[PDB]
Amino acid sequence: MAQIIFNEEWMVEKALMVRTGLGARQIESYRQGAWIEGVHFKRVSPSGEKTLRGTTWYNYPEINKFIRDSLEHHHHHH
Repeated sequence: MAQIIFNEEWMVEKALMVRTGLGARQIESYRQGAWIEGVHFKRVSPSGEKTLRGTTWYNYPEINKFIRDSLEHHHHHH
């Protein structure tokens, strides 16, 4: 254990597509599948209480880990 460092690569929707190289349509399609709340992203509101205006921040390491599957082309479906 050298030092407890955290992956603070949290970024909003429009920022994420720029950092990863994806588009809004491809990300929303992923949110209908691979993007899981609590796992690959979380809900950050401009307050301490429960609001539906809570901005969603996505995890870059989690997403690059997912995309890695397509780069690591492997015949997964028979």
